[PDB]
Amino acid sequence: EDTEADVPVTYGEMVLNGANLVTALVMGKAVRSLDDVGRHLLDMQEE
Amino acid sequence: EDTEADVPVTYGEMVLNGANLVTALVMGKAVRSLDDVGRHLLDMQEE
Repeated sequence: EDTEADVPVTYGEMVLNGANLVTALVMGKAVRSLDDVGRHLLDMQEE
Repeated sequence: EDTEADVPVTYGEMVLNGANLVTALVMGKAVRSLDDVGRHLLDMQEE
């Protein structure tokens, strides 16, 4: 026995807030964690 | 009634910038001027 004691965590989530809305009700594809990808898609081409 | 005044500049520009470009390759979606129509439809979302 290591112990009888545990440290879990609480929930995670994602809600359609920033541009995920616009990509769902105008476009069809809605990227999970879009804006962190969407910036970095504007970041890689200048490296 | 001759010699009028028109635009010499050829008519404007559509570029697939970060509004389009993110939606372009990731979902395959394209919206002409996604800037305002994303903005306005985010604001009418909050009325």
